[PDB]
Amino acid sequence: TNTKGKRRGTRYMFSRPFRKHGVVPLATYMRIYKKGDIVDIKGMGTVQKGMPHKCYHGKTGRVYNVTQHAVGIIVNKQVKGKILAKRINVRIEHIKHSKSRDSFLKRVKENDQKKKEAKEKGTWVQLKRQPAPPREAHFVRTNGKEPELLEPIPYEFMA
Amino acid sequence: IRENPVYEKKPKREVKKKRWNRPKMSLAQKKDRVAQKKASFLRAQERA
Amino acid sequence: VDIRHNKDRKVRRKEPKSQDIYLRLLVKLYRFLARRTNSTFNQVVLKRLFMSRTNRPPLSLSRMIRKMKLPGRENKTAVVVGTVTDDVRILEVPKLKVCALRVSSRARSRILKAGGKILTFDQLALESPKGRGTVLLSGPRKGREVYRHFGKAPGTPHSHTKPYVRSKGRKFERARGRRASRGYKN
Amino acid sequence: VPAEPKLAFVIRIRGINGVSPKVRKVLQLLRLRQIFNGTFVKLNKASINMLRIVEPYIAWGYPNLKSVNELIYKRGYGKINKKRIALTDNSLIARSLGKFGIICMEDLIHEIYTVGKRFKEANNFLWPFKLSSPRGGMKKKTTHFVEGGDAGNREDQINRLIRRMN
RNA sequence: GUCUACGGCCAUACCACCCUGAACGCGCCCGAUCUCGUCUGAUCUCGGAAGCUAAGCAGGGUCGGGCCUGGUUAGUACUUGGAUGGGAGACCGCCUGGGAAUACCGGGUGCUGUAGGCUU
RNA sequence: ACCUGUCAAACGGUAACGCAGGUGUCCUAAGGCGAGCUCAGGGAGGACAGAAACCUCCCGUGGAGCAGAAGGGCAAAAGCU
RNA sequence: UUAGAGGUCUUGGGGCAUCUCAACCUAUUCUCAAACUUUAAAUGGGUAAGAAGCCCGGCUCGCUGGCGUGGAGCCGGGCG
RNA sequence: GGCCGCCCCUCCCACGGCGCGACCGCUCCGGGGCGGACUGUCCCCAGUGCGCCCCGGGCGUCGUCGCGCCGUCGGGUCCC
Repeated sequence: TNTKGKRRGTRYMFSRPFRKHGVVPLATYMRIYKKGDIVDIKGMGTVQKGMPHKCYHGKTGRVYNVTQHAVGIIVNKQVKGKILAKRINVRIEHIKHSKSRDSFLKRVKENDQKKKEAKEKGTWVQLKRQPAPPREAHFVRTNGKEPELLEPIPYEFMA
Repeated sequence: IRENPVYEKKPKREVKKKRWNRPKMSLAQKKDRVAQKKASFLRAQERA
Repeated sequence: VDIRHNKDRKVRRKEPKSQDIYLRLLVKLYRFLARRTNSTFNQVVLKRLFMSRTNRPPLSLSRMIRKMKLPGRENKTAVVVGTVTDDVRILEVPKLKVCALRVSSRARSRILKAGGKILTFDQLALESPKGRGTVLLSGPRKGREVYRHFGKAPGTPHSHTKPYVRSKGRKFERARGRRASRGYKN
Repeated sequence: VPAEPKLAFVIRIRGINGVSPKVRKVLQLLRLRQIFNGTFVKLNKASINMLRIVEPYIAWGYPNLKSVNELIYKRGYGKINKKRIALTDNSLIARSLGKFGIICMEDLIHEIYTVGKRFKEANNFLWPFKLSSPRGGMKKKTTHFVEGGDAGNREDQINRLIRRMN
């Protein structure tokens, strides 16, 4: 069997990207994480403190605690047929804000304002998303130009 | 300093915009320069 | 075809496991009421008549007084599918109209001495066939000893569940696993 | 170029032995739990990608007005109080679907065919059709239609198959 | 049109060499009494203001290297799903969907935030 | 009983007396903090001096070092004083 | 890890003022990697797709603090 | 009573086609005068783009606006 070491098989997942080694950019320390917001966990090998375990790399959870340098996260982990909400402490360098939540919060805003505009204008507007409908009927003009006739090419044995 | 520390900003003066630096050459200029440098080399080697 | 059958049969009581003929007559009465009346009160009472004794815990007199003193509950009938027991920690009993399957002798004396009325479920049907003006009460269902032993195992970190212990003392399951000085304490 | 069709009829053509877990899940979302069961499916990018998962297990296409008529009239049943009830009177449709404006078998046929608002309710009301075996046989159940088989999207040929199974 | 102090993103910003730099500034520069530190006032620290844009720095240039971006490579390589397809095998073709990477060929060569100057 | 890379099929997990290896220690500093420096290597020079002594300038993205194996990480660093 | 080519400091060698080889450098070229990689799929894994939401008004704090700061908590109201 | 059945007609709308103008955006295969850079034909030379500046041409999916004309088992409880 193989070892139970904590960083076994993290040769590439905790390595820095090509020509992106060196000093950690300072805006990562300036990002502000409040209680209740959703963060992506991505371990950085430049900082060895507060490092998430490899099973949480690529996982997304929400902040439940804020400390001086770290953040507590409630992250779902699948364990042999059951999913449990783990609580892990990760330093700030290994997390970033999740853009999926930001997109949804924007859509709530444009929905509420479109309701207010619709009520004030006495109209009805579509607010639910819809899957890509079947393409509508349309005309295609030839512009007096015949379609080009394609034909399979003969076989040639190259080098 | 203790009696009057407030700073009065120097009043902005409108001035004529005069370029003190060279603007970047365009693609046409760069390509033309190679064309005449090539032609001069051919002409000079033909004369000699 | 392409279905599962392990949950087809719902496990619930459709009749009392009891052979008590008097309970069987009330089940006959409230089976008719649940069918021919749109009242959901008669449906709830019918279910509780089927239920076992552990699912019909005794209702203390003090708790019924607590729940019948809440605002808007005046001149309503307290309905208990179960036993009404006496609480000696209550010293003043107001007037209550209580319907129950069983009432202990001391509880019945205290309720009647206060000016209240005790009804059976056949008199409740005659007075309120729909269940109007009633407060449907229940005893604490998890208020018995077996539930102190249930749940997360005692030898598991954040568990406060009672172990099954033959006798209580310093020498009975207190050393290793319950103490940092003896192995560990989770 | 006509508008690409909005309605599909999907027939399960395979049995329930040795089905992969993902294909099994999609088939019960389409309510095709039995072989030669059929249903109408509204076509959009969400549903089409579902039909691509179960392609070897289904034979689907674009029904015409006669197909939707014969299916609903001859073996069309309703899901009334979780029961499979034959559509013998218009009262059964009106009691379950009349709040949406569907009160007769003609409204339900118009609702399915000219798919629009309330297609979800009208189609879910219909019990999944229990079609017979195709009279005349099949070509090859294990191969796609464009290879001389049975599976996949036979776009307009589905009506030939419906005439033989209904 | 530019600079300075502090920065954000960290080469479209780097590297090599050439040209130009008004005014403020930034420097090079002069000196060692004090503060401070050295084998050495070279560096560091301090006190300056005779000279200079030679250097740093800024802008531009190069059929420049690199970098960024796009074509091509190519519906190629690979790949989800399918068949009582082929082939002795090695492997290959088709149906249903996804779909790259060199060489090669083009275009570009920092944007910007706060505060304070010059272009009078 | 443990650790590194791979196996391992780009989340995690994954076997064989599979492959390549390491461990039962070592350190009052090689723990902690601050300051100041830049390493391997190469080119060109300088009395004895030469392929290798020490001095000086230049180039140097780390190709050195960070005690133990390996992987990751690191430059007015985590390296040296 | 294969082969030619163009230059030269050569603590290099050989045949003989030397001249060819070897060495080094530069620009090319053939072939490769489970324990190599700038690049990089398909199929994967995580999260989200609202009433436990959104938007107004107020109160509490011993935490934080240039501040009417910030953060959290609590009490009302409106919006399907 | 209404509609459809054949003839001058009649209005609006939809789809398609054909032209005519106006407006807008990109472009030069373009012209004319104002400043910067380029060339081993550089003084008499020869080019290269850039700002205002109005004429000329093209494209815009065949842009927007209208105007006409042609087609429809077209639509208007089959318009009047």
